[PDB]
Amino acid sequence: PISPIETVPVKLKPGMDGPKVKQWPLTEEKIKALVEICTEMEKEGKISKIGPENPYNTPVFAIKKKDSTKWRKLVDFRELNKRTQDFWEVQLGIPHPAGLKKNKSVTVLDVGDAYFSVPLDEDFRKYTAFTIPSINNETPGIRYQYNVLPQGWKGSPAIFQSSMTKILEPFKKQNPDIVIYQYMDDLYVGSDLEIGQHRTKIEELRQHLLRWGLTTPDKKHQKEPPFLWMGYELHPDKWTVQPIVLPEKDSWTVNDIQKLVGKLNWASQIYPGIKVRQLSKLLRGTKALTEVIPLTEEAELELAENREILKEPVHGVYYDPSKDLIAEIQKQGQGQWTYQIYQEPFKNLKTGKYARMRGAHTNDVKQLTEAVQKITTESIVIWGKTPKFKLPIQKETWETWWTEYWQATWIPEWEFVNTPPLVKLWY
Amino acid sequence: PISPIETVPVKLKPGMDGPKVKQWPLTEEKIKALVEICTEMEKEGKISKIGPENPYNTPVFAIKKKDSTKWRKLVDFRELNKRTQDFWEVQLGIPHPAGLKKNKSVTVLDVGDAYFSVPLDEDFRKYTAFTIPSINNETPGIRYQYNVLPQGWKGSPAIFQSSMTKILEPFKKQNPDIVIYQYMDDLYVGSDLEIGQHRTKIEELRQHLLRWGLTTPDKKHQKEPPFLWMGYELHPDKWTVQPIVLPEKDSWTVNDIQKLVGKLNWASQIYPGIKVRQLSKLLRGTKALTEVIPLTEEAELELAENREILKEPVHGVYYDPSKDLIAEIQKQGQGQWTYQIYQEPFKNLKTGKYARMRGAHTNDVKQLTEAVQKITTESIVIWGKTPKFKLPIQKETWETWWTEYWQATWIPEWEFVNTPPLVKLWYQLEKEPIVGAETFYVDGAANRETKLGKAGYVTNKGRQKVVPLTNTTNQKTELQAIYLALQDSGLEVNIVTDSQYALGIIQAQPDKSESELVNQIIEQLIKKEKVYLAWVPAHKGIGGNEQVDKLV
Ligand SMILES: Cc1cc(C#N)cc(C)c1Oc1nc(Nc2ccc(C#N)cc2)nc(N)c1Br
Repeated sequence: PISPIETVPVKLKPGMDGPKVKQWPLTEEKIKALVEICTEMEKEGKISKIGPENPYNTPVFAIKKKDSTKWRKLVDFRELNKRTQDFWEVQLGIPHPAGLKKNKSVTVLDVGDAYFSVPLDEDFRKYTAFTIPSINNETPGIRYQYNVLPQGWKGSPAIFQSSMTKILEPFKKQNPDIVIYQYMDDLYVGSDLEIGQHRTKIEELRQHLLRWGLTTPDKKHQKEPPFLWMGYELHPDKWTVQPIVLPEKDSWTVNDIQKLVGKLNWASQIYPGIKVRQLSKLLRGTKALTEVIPLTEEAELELAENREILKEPVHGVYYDPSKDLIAEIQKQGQGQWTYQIYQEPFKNLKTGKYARMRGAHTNDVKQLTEAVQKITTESIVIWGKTPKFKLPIQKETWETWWTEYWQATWIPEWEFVNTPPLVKLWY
Repeated sequence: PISPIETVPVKLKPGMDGPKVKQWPLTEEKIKALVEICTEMEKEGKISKIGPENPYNTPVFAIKKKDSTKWRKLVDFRELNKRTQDFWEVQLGIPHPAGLKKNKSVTVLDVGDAYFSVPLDEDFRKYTAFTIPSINNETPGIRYQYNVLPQGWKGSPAIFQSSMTKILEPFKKQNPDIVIYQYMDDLYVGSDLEIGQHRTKIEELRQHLLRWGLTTPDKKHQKEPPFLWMGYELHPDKWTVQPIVLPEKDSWTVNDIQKLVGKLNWASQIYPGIKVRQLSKLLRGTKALTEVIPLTEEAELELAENREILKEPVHGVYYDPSKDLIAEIQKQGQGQWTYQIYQEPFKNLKTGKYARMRGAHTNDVKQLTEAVQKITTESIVIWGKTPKFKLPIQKETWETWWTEYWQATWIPEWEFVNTPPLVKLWYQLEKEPIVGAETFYVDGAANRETKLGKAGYVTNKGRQKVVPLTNTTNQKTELQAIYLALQDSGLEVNIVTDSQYALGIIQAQPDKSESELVNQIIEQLIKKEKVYLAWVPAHKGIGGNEQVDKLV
C-alpha cells in the first residue's frame, strides 16, 4: 500500500548514480538465445524497450542451468547492487540463521521466479537498463529496461520479503524444526532429517510454493536414473578443517628434511606450537641433498610436538560482518584445488580443497570455475554472504569462459592473482 | 523537409540551467551572412524566431570556409553540452571489414542535413537560444531558437541514430534481405539483387526516407568505390587500409614516435609482419610531449623492416558464414608474435601481431597461449565465434607445460604446424634432486645503501667462491650467485637459495627476459643435463646456508 502504485520507492544511495558497465561481446549462439529470451519477456511485459535518454547499462550473459537444452539470461547486477542495495542491506534487509551452517542436510531451491509478478518502482526502472549486442557492431544494441523486480538485483528479495514470509508461513508451522534462509534468488532449506526423509520435507514445500503461486525448478532435475551428480543437495555437518599435514616417510634425505623445515617454519603466522630452531640445526653442516640424515635428536622432540600442534585448530579468528570475505585458490594438479577464506591475512576462517577428477573430460577453467561456485555457496551458508575472489587465471581468459560452465544465479566479485610460490604447499 | 518523428525527451543535468554566453559582435559582412542563412532556415522550419525573455544564449560564429563561396554558420554548444544529460553513447563500436559478410552490389547514401530533419524535444529548445548581432543600432535582439538537432549539441548524434533506426524499421521489414548499415551521416545499403532490381530498392528506400522528411542529397547514389570509410578502403572482394605514409625525420620527439606506432599498429590489421616492440619501447615514462628521443639500432631496424613490409600493398577479403574460420600463429622474434585468420589459404580476412607488456620475464608456451587468447577475444567480436587454431607447437610440449603450470588455462583444440621455428621447452628442472651431483649453497647480498654487494657459493665437496659486486641490488646479487653456481657446476647440479624471489623467477622457467642477467642464466640452464633448485629459509632458520650467508 505504498503511496506509489505498488512501487516501493527504490532509490540509489546518496550522491551515487546509475551503473554504466560495458557489455562484453558474446558468440552469435548467445546473442540468439538472448534475443529469443528477451522477445518473450517483452511480450510478457516484464521488460520494455528504451531509447537514448538512458545513459545506463548493466551487463548480461546467457547461461545454461541444471539443464542442457534451454538457455538462461543472467544479468550481472553486481554494480547496480553496490549502488543501491547497500541502502537495501538495511531498509529491507534479511537476517541470517546461524544454525543453517549447522543442520545435517541443506537443499537449495530457485525461487527467482516470483519476482516477475511484483512491479518495479517506475522511477528506478531506468537503472536496470541492459543491452543485447550485435556481432561486429553491424548494428546497435537492443536496449531494454525492467518493469518488475529483476532477478539478480539484490532489490527483489528485499522488496519481496513480505510476500515470501507469508507464503512460507504454513510450512514453517507444520515443520518448525526446519530452517529457511533466502539469499537473492535461492532458498536454503535445512533439516536434521535422514536422507529421503529430508527429501520429502523439501518436496512438500516444493509443492507448497508450487501450489500456492510460484514455480520452483531446482533442487534436482528428474527421476530418470542415468547415474549423474548435477542434483543439488548439501551437508554442512561434515565439511570442516585442513590437511596442514607433514609427510610420513621411511628414508629421509636432506632435501626431505630441508623442506620440512620451511613448511613447518611457514606455519609461524599460524600455530604457535613450533619454531624448529632445534630441528633446523640438525643440518648446520653443508651435507648433500640426495644424502640421508637419521632420527636421534634434541630437535625431533619438535617434529614430535609440532606433528600434533598442527592438528588442533587455531583460535583467535573471528568473523566480522563489517569486513569483506576474501577467498584464495591454488591449482594443485590432478584436478585438485585448495582454498582458504579469510578476512585478515593468515587468520583463516575456513580452508578446504575442491577436487573433481585427475584427467577425464574436465579442464582447468571448468574446475576452477566450479571450485569457485562451490566455495561461494559454502560461504553463503556459513556467514550468509559471498566472498571476493583472488583467482589464479588470466583476466581475459576467465572473462571468455567462466560464462560457460557457470551455473548459479549470483556472480561473486573477483580479481586475478600472482604466482603464489611456496604458498602452493598448503595441502 | 522536417519530420513527423516523435521526439526523444531531453533534460539538463540535475540542478543545472541553460547556457547564458553572450555574443561577440563582428564583421557586419558576417552579421549579414548569418541573417541570410537564418532566414533560409526559419523558412525551412529548422530555426524559430523567439521572443524577449529566453534568457539563454549560445555564441554563433560564421565562417566562410576558405576557398568556398558560401558561408556556414557555426554555433558553439560547449556550454549546453556540459549542461546536457549524458546519453547512451553513439556506437563507438565500428564493425571490422573482415567481419562484413558479402553482397554482390552496395549503395552508399548521405543523410547530411539529416540531423536537421529530426525534431527536437519541444521543452528543450529554450536552451538552444542564440543571437546574431545588431550592427550597433536599434539594439537588435535578433533572436532565433532551434527546432531540430543543432549541428553541434551533445545528444545530437545518438538521438539521430535512434530516430533513424525507428525510421528504417518499416522499410527493413518489407525487404528482410537488404542489409543497411548506418553510421554518422552514411547509410551503406547492400543487396543480392542485380543492379537493376537493387537500384529499385535504393531509389525506393530513398523516397521512403523522404516521407519522413529525410532528404538524401543524391539524385542517384553518390557512391564511389572504393569506399573511403573509417580509415579503410572498401572494394567488392577486397578491403584494405587507406594510404599509410610513414614519415622519416633526422629527429624524433615523443609525439613523433607515437603517431608512428599508431600508423604501425593500424597497418598491422593486414600487413603481416609489422613489428613495434622496439619503437614503442622508446616511449617510456615518455610523458614529455615534445622532447627529442634518439632512436635505437633496434627502433631504426624495425622501422626499416616496417617500411619494407609496407612498400607493396595487400588486400583483405570479406566473410563467409559458410566456410570455416582458421587462425594460425608464427613466432617472429624478440618475444614478438604475428598471426593471420582466414577461411581459404593464401588470402586473409585480416592479420595481427602480439608482444608482451612490460612484464618482467616470459616464456614461449605462456606467450603463445597469450596470443591465442587475444585472437580468441578478437574473433568473438568480429565473427561471433572461435576459429580453429593451427599452431606450431607439439601437443606434448603444451601439456607438459599447462599441466605443470601453477595457473588455470584453457586453449581450444589447435593443430600442429611443422612450419618451424617450433615452440619448444628449451629445458626443464629436475623436480627431484640429483644424487652424486655437487650441491651448491648459493648466496649474494648488497648493502641497500652503499650500493655494493657480492655473490658466491659453498659446496658439499668443500669448494667456495665469492665475486665482488658494485652498484647492484640485494636482488641482482641473489641471481648473480645462482648464476655463479651454474657457472662452476658440472653437467648436473643441485643449487640452493635463500631467495624466494630468485627461486620464483627461475621457478617459472623463462626463456626470454628483459633482464640480461636472467638471459644469462637462461643460457646456462640450457647446457645443464639436470638442474635442481631449492629454497631453504632465506635467513633465520640457518641450515646449510648458515655458512654462505657469512662469507658472501
Ligand atoms: C558496404 C557496407 C559498408 C559498411 C561500413 N562501414 C557496413 C556494412 C554492413 C556494409 O554492407 C556490406 N557490404 C559488404 N561488402 C561490400 C560490397 C560492395 C562494396 C562496394 N562497392 C563494398 C563492400 N559485405 C557485407 N556482408 C555487408 Br553487410
